[PDB]
Amino acid sequence: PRAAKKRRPAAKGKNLSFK
Amino acid sequence: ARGPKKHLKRLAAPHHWLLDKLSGCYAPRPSAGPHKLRESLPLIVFLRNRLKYALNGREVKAILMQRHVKVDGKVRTDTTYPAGFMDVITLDATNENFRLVYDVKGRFAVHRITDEEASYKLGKVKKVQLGKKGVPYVVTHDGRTIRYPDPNIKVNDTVKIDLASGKITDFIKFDAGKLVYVTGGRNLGRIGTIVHKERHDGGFDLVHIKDSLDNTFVTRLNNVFVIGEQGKPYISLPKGKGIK
Amino acid sequence: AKQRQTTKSSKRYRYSSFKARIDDLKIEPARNLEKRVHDYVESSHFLASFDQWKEINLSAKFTEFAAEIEHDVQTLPQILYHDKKIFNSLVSFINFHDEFSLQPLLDLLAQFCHDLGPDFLKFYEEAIKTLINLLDAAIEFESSNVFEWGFNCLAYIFKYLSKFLVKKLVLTCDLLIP
Amino acid sequence: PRAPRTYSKTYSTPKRPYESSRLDAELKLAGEFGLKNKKEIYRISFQLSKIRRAARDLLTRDEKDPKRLFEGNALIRRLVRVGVLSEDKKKLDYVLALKVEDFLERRLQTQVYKLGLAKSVHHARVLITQRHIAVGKQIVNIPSFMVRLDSEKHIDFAPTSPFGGARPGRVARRNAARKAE
Amino acid sequence: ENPADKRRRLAKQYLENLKSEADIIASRLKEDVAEQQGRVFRYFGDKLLISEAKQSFTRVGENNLTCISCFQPVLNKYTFEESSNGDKNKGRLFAYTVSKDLQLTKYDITDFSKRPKKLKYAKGGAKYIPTSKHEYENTTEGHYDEILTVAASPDGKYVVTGGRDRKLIVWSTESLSPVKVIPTKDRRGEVLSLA
Amino acid sequence: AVTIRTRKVISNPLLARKQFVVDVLHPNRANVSKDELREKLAEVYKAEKDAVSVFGFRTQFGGGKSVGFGLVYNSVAEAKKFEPTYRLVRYGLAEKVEKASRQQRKQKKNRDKKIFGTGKRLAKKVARRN
RNA sequence: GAAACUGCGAAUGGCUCAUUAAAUCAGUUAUCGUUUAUUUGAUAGUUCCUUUACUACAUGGUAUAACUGUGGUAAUUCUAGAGCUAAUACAUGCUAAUCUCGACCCUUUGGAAGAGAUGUAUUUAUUAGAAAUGUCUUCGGACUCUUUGAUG
Ligand SMILES: [Mg+2]
Ligand SMILES: [Mg+2]
Ligand SMILES: [Mg+2]
Ligand SMILES: [Mg+2]
Ligand SMILES: [Mg+2]
Ligand SMILES: [Mg+2]
Repeated sequence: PRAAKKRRPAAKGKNLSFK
Repeated sequence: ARGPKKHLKRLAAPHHWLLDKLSGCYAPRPSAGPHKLRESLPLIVFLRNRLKYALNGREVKAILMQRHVKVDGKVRTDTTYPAGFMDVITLDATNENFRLVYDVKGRFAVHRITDEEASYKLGKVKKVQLGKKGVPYVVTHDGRTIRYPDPNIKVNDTVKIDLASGKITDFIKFDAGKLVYVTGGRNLGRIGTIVHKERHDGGFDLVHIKDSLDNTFVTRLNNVFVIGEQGKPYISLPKGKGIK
Repeated sequence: AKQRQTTKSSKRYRYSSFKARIDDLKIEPARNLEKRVHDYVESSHFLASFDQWKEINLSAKFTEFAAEIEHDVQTLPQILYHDKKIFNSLVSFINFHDEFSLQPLLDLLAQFCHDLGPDFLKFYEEAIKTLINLLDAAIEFESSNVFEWGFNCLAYIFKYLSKFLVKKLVLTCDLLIP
Repeated sequence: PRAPRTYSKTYSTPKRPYESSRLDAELKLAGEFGLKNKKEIYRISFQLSKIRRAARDLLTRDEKDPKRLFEGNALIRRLVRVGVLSEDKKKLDYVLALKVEDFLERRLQTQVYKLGLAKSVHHARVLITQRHIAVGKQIVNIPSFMVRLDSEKHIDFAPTSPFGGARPGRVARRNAARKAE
Repeated sequence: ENPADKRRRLAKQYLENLKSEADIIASRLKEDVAEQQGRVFRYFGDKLLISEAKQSFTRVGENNLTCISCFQPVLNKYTFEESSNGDKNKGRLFAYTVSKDLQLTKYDITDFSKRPKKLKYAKGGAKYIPTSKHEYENTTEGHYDEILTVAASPDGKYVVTGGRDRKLIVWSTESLSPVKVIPTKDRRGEVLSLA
Repeated sequence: AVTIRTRKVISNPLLARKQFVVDVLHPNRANVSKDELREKLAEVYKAEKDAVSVFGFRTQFGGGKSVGFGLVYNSVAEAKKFEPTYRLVRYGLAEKVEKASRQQRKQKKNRDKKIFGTGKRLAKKVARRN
């Protein structure tokens, strides 16, 4: 039997800037 | 000492846990349970140093007290519960199911499995005997006592145990050509087919194993775990398929 | 029983029975003053909450639900054009009564009504019926969190459809008689 | 108690420190590369001795031996990467042909001097220790820094340096202020 | 008339426009978000007619024109407003050019049949050479060395230029008036391309 | 300007949070206060500032960059439930508990050990005796 | 929720190297030579058996602390006398079943007149623990026999 398939990451990086 | 010990030094801890030597002075001492101390992975190490879901011991305790962790279909709240080989760890909240199988390096690997595969486990038959009132039973490597077994089941065979009911669904005899996983010694983690079982009366039996890559090696019978027929293992295998 | 937990212990963690949680629970979403993800929107309320729930919840059912409807909720016109299929999938998955996935689905159902209020009216009868079955289903598996999500979803729908339901308040009452 | 943290001496005193030829050698090397004391020369000599002894042991071993192939390939790769050994002398024999001057020439002080950012090796050291030189995006304040082949082209004035486009140092603006008053 | 309804109205009107233009509606919505998925979704190469192309050349007094940047308003699907800076600039295509003559020029290219039409320009010169001679003080309004590059802001509110004068000047689109100067603060920090 | 980037974002429904590595680039500035980062990660993830915690900021050698760890809880109540007490005190979500030093508490513990029972009987006995 | 009873722990941890010269210790064996709190997995319907003159819709002080109150000693993590009151402390003690065959009917989802059997724990003695190659049949199946397991 095959192993469970890996799940692509749910969360990703994110960015901003201020000042 | 005047009694059982209750502390474990980090340097004295098993190597394969891969514990930082400078983090502290003590390592988690596995509590009594299904698996021996040296061949077990306490839940704290698995949750913190492998999955990284918790950053410190208190967080692991908080996770466990929420009853989010199940071991072999049963909820465990002990931080140092000794999970071990062919143990199924379920985290419903993350929808994650893991089976503890050593890698080629010789360490427990984070191996994800499906629910259907997680519904069962495999146990090496360590002993077969008649209990009280003449009820036969089998004791497996994980300390499970299963009554009314199949008569054909003998020592060193492998029984497929359904976690929900704790009964024997099927079994695999120990014989040449069967697929085998090594659970001890320097060859720990390798996978290969049996070739011959050298039997020495009054001594340790030796088993010759042949890998898919045509290499051969000899290992004591105690480190042998039958997992299925060649090319048709009954459990999903980790990456590398126990090669090298 | 005679006396409630009026005096609180120094413990940080305390056991609370299911009945105990239910008694304290009160359905009034406006009273809550925690920041709401849907308050900040770029395209629609549904997409704003839908993106958030993808990153928090990892349940088997919600992940499957997201995959089906991910392509059809990228833009508000896409949601309006595909409103029928979105509602059916939301009702279909809520029917499974999987506690691990109810919270995102129920939240999205309310926000779905937020995006297309007047057009949700044709969905109004089926949404209430699905919630009623879920709440009736909720009795057998005790989880105060499920009740809070379900009724808050019901309250949100009333908030968004306040104008239309008020005109036929008796009809809304008739559904909730059971 | 906590497990020990290992440590090791990075240099070793030479066999006969008072050899006149050795004293002249140390004098010449320090003069060329602006070294602070004999400890640096001893350090480089010790590292070179280790490298050459390992190369000797590998050469003694038979060709096509797994240990020889693996370890010699690793050593050649490292020596090429640090730049001491060139791309066209990738053999252990040329490792045995290495000298202290090669390792000295890879020091960040000498590289800063050569590239023209400084007018002398001592000026290069002074610039380094005052936080003016950056190897890529990182400020390096250590003359004994060993520069790799790729990092060689990225040596430059640090953005924060007064020479690198920041505001003038305290002395400059102090003088400007008093002149203004 | 809460903001949610306003989006609904614009979306409703937008859908009506697609229906008037026209499966097709379902497909057309997908291409709107195809940009988010970084893959080719504009297969029109075989549809192009190179042979019938109407070619033209417009002479410019500047010597050695170095770069050109074009601004095109685009309708925002999320909010349904054009990228145009102002109502007057609704659907007006602009092109900005810079040259080694230290002159920045803008043209109107909205009418494809007609040639580009100059609107405004700004020229630099020796007047703008910095006196300080310090890199952080190179904050003069105009250019004093060869301008190499120019780029138009997607919002249509700003145009930015840079060159061998180691400066990045950002100008107001309508009037080519400088609003900020950002020195690169390096001796050889000569701007070579902007994107 | 000053930039923040979150990397290695791991969702942790077990503790009901999101854990990530925060990289802050702050040219021409000493460093960035924790409260500002909490405000701004809160704005980013669309959660309350009370639900955001940050720690372990170390400025890279030479300045201009800092790296640390950050947590964003699904709800403020969850953060109050799972966060360490000391971190809650840092952010003002919890009040510092005032207690005597360890030596004083231990001495009091020993003194109370010496006495058996409530001790009021001992008090009245000594009062009568003297 | 103070105090006290009860349960658990306090035999782990830490420190030092006095004694110790086949001793300790290292490697390697055995327990078919024995104890094992705890963890983990299994595991216990005994229906009846004359004073039924009968508590199990639940038994006693065969009992005390904490507590109230009277005291001794210069003094201690000292305690006496009297009075109270609890248990997962102590000591007692119960409540129309299941399984073999089964005649007779009936020919199955069958009913059952009746002949029978009934926990553990300790000690000892004894005992067990090793040419049916046919017939018919619906062609399936039935007819007689088997009957402990493990280790060298
Ligand atoms: Mg043996
Ligand atoms: Mg500086
Ligand atoms: Mg002697
Ligand atoms: Mg001996
Ligand atoms: Mg215990
Ligand atoms: Mg008494």
